[PDB]
Amino acid sequence: VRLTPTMMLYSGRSQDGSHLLKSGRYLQQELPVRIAHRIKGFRSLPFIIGCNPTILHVHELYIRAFQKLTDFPPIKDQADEAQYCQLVRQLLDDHKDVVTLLAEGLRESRKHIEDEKLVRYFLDKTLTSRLGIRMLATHHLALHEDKPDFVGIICTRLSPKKIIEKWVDFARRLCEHKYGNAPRVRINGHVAARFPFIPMPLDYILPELLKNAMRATMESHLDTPYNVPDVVITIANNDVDLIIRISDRGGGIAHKDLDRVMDYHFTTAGFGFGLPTSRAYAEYLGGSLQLQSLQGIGTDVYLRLRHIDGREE
Ligand SMILES: Nc1ncnc2c1ncn2[C@@H]1O[C@H](COP(=O)(O)OP(=O)(O)OP(O)(O)=S)[C@@H](O)[C@H]1O
Ligand SMILES: [Cl-]
Ligand SMILES: [Cl-]
Ligand SMILES: [Cl-]
Ligand SMILES: [Cl-]
Ligand SMILES: [Cl-]
Ligand SMILES: [K+]
Ligand SMILES: [Mg+2]
Repeated sequence: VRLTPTMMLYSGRSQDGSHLLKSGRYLQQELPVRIAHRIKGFRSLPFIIGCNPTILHVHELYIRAFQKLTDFPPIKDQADEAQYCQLVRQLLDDHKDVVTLLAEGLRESRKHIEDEKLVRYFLDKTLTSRLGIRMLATHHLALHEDKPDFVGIICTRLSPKKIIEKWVDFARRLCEHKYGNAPRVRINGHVAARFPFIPMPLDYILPELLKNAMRATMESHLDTPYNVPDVVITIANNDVDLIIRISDRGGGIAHKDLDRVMDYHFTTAGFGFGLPTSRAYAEYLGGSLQLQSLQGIGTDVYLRLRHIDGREE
């Protein structure tokens, strides 16, 4: 039963299906509290901003969620838990565009309020807590299915190389679609490591970073699109954390942009959420995301995620 931070993912002791109820009760008496926290966040948001239409729309969904959830009777038996899963599925789907919506509604309205680092704390705080929720929720639902090397959304023997490769193809295509080509990606270091880990966070961060790296390479090699420098990913696996370094030769982050690439909405393009979102996720989970810019050569991005709750290897 691994946690992070005030949340916990249960290791299912199957049989009677008892865990299903233990987990469901937990989930059922967690989501609401947390949703409530988000409602306070909307309530304290600057008036000008909170007044924007889509910000209101999201604000409304959140209240609705709190209500539907609150109106759900306490889980007593399987049939309850089961219908709960139906509700959780629904909310999740209802809130699938929340991030886009926020990005949109907030883009204009933030250039109005007094405190600038204020919008950031809100986004940091809202997006992370959402990740936490969807994890907790997807995990519970997951405890119903039975995939191999998985207990909920917790993979028991995750391969960094494999998951890195999944998103490489994903991004390579996206890139190839836009430029007619994409950089090859070489992976080195602990390429055979396998350990318990939760792919979700990686499923959001890796593609964002690969996208950045690949776009950078192409926009900096407009004369030889058919031949661009490789992206090199290095996996470092130790007892404390998993470190994934993504090095490109795409010209780096200009000195003039360094202090901005981490701000929500900043972008030299694709609304500028990739980096600030990924950093929040990493830190939320107990890791970090750091940049090393070599202006004129390329960038090195270091993703660091902590291990389960043991010294994985
Ligand atoms: N590897 C990189 N090399 C060069 N510049 C980069 C790199 N990664 C990010 N940047 C710059 O930092 C800015 C912020 O990037 P992100 O926050 O990832 O947003 P974005 O890529 O503009 O848009 P999204 O992620 O698709 S919304 C980018 O617009 C680039 O100017
Ligand atoms: Cl929360
Ligand atoms: Cl309201
Ligand atoms: Cl009730
Ligand atoms: Cl792209
Ligand atoms: Cl090695
Ligand atoms: K940005
Ligand atoms: Mg990006």
